[PDB]
Amino acid sequence: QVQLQESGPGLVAPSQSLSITCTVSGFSLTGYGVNWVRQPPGKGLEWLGMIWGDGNTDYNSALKSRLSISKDNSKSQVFLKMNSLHTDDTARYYCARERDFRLDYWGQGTTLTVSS
Amino acid sequence: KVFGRCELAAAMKRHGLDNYRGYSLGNWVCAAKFESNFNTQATNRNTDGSTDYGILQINSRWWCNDGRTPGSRNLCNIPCSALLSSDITASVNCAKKIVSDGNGMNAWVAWRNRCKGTDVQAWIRGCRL
Amino acid sequence: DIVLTQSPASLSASVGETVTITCRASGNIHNYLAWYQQKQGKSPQLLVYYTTTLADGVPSRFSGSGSGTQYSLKINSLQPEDFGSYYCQHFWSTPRTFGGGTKLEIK
Repeated sequence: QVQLQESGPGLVAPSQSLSITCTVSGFSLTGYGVNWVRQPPGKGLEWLGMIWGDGNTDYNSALKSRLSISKDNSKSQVFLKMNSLHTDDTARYYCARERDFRLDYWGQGTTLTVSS
Repeated sequence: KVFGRCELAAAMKRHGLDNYRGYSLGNWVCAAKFESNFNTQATNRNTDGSTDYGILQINSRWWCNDGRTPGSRNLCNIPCSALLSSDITASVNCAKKIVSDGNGMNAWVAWRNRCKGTDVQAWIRGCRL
Repeated sequence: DIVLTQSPASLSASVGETVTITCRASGNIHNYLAWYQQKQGKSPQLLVYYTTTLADGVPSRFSGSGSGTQYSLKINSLQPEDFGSYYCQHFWSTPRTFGGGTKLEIK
């Protein structure tokens, strides 16, 4: 069955860069896009970017220059890298599978806190 | 007849392919690009006596009858010659029979290999429909 | 970018009531709109895609509508398990954006 799970550092300082991993199973990364979405504490959903089955990427306009998304089809993993961390970046981060223009399966999410 | 991408998109939407079995219109336009490069008269003989006909390259062993393919099933109950027309009705009607569920577009190897997983919407943005 | 204006921010209702959540896009999204439901402490779950299509397993009490720039999610005869937050998201080109959310709570 389809499954996505995020793994991340938990707490990070501005002087650190951030990488979160999304391991998926039950489908091939070549046939589906994977979107990254975040939810700050008690706030609404924010779209970060995506990576198509073909490897092309698209990002949130305001965050493009701090974000980088890549994947390893063989390890069945997708990565989100962020730099220039702000405290506003504290949030729950999710990866979701995109099937023909709808996010049909989501991971449980991983919580990130941006310290001093 | 070689269609333009928007002209084809419009005719497909007009024939019920937009969101048919959950497939966005882009998928169908992308499949036609890679199967017949928008040509209504495209044909293609396979090693096996089977020949794929028209805009969606429908097979003569299983879907239409060209009367020269050994053991034709003709599941769309149509002669392969009609699939070669400027008017895509017959081709669309048979493709509808073929796609019985939300995975049936796998019936086109080109779509599975060249369209699935990519931005198929790109084929229709800017089109009037 | 195409921005979505979702309203109301919050809604109080009783089981059995019928409610309507709306999403208005700053530009024509051509029906590429989905709705998710998020329950307390869980991940968003898909309900409706391409404006009117129900995801598998979603009860028919949920129904979507809209064209061009105004879109609605109607919930007929609310059940106890329908309470939580609701989000619309568009899929017309990129970047994609989400509506601000609607908290649906017990009257």
